[PDB]
Amino acid sequence: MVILDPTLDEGTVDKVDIWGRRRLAYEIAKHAEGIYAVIDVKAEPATVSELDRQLNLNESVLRTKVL
Amino acid sequence: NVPHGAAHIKSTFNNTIVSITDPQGNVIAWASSGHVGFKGSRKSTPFAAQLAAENAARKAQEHGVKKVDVFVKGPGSGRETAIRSLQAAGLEVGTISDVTPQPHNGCRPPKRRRV
Amino acid sequence: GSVIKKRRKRMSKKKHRKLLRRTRV
Amino acid sequence: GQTIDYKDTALLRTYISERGKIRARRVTGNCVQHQRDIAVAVKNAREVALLPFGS
Amino acid sequence: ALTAEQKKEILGQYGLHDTDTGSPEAQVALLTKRIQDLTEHLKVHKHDHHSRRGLLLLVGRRRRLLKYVAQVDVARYRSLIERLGL
RNA sequence: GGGAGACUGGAAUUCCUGGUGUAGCGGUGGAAUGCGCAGAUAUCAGGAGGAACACCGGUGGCGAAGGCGGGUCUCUGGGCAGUAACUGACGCUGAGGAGCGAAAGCGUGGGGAGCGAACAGGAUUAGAUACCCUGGUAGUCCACGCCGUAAACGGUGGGUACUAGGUGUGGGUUUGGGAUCCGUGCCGUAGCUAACGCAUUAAGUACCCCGCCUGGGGAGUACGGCCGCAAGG
Ligand SMILES: [Mg+2]
Ligand SMILES: [Mg+2]
Ligand SMILES: [Mg+2]
Ligand SMILES: [Mg+2]
Ligand SMILES: [Mg+2]
Ligand SMILES: [Mg+2]
Ligand SMILES: [Mg+2]
Ligand SMILES: [Mg+2]
Ligand SMILES: [Mg+2]
Ligand SMILES: [Mg+2]
Ligand SMILES: [Mg+2]
Ligand SMILES: [Mg+2]
Repeated sequence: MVILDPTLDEGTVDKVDIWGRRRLAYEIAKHAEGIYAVIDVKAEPATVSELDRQLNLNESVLRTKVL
Repeated sequence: NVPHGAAHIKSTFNNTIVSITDPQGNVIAWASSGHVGFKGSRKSTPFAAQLAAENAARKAQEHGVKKVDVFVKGPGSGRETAIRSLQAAGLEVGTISDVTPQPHNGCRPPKRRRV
Repeated sequence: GSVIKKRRKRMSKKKHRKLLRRTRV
Repeated sequence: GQTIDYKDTALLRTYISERGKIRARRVTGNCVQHQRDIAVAVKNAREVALLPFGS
Repeated sequence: ALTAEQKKEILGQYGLHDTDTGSPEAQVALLTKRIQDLTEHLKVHKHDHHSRRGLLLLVGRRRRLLKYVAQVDVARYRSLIERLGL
């Protein structure tokens, strides 16, 4: 199940790509700017449901998406 | 004194309010068309805002604001008359821009008036 | 097409449905 | 392609206006396939906060 | 409807000869597992009305094949029902 | 944009707390009731909460119809084309019957910004139980039931074969162009129609099956019976 997670804050993982630095178009929970970390997973659907529950809560990464 | 500032021209169908301000949003003085004299319909005029925005352009001069950014809110007559009488009184225009709040289908409006 | 037919058929419904508010007991 | 995703902003800056709203198929002359894949990818990139909703 | 590997299991089991597929003894076996999947789906979701329309068309399609098999030969009709259960 | 479930986003409206301010705001054909001088509207901050999802976007798509647009992942139904392997007329319609069926309304319990029937005050007027105006409860929303109606309309039942072409647009497949099967629009010959118009998606030429009609009113009413908690159908 090929799926991609980009993540922003300042079970086989196929790649990791920190782009590192762009400006945000609008300001997100105050702040400005941030990291751009595309995680590029190859994991199954059920686990990745509760990956986001781990990954959302820490606050290390400001926002999540999935593909 | 506010040496550089910002103006907010709300022009409704029934009124115009011109309020000159600093960039932080703390108003110095203001003028409406009803403040000049008028009652009822004559607040809504093309002329209304021309005479009011001179009364808004001064009082800015009392504190001493010599350049002012412009912000047009609302649909209504006297878009030009607010802009031009700010130039004609004093304080030459920095920048002009539309700030009419478009909703991304927000609340539902009132029912259709049929006259 | 023309709405004389339905305006004729309308006034039967109005004057019926007034009774079923009145009778209603 | 010209592959179309929400990653490449240099694509999406073409098909967006300066006031930040999506260009018509009448203006550009895309397929209906591609106007779907652009407008979804803009709406994705709008969540990612690469692009604004209007300047 | 089903996954590609899953479909061959019930197909090869119930099929009269090999590579038969569309024979009505083989064909009802596909519908029965498909209905068994969707009856679990509608236990969860409940107010999925549009998917339930599909379910009735599977059952309506299945009962016409049960009508056909009964008319042709009665031994295969009963052997169909014995194994699956209807 | 076919369905359902969860997570989630920004614009905008209203209200609460502070920052700046002074006396007007709002509304109209013109006004007043109203809100404000105990600091309103305007303007900048952040904050709680609900509902809808601007452009993309339309003679476009999908669905049996009702209908369905924020974004992502689950779990899902149907449709179309293609070579051909397989079963071997299993098809078509469908009285009663059963299931889906906008909006309104109804029962129990939550929620509540903006709208808002009834109701109140202002204006209009000969009168105003109205149009216009300020405020505004049911409601609109959410979850489980309930009725079962709409200009529920293409006012055109479902299936199948044949009968010029001209052009647009959506999904394919095949050999920048020609074919080919499905969709969906606009002109138009023969043909049909009382006429308007339809016209390869028929209202044309035919065959199977169901529904319904037999002057306008009384009336989709009475009475009996069935369904419904009720309104009622
Ligand atoms: Mg083959
Ligand atoms: Mg019947
Ligand atoms: Mg409703
Ligand atoms: Mg209710
Ligand atoms: Mg009202
Ligand atoms: Mg009817
Ligand atoms: Mg309709
Ligand atoms: Mg008729
Ligand atoms: Mg026919
Ligand atoms: Mg024609
Ligand atoms: Mg009756
Ligand atoms: Mg009776």
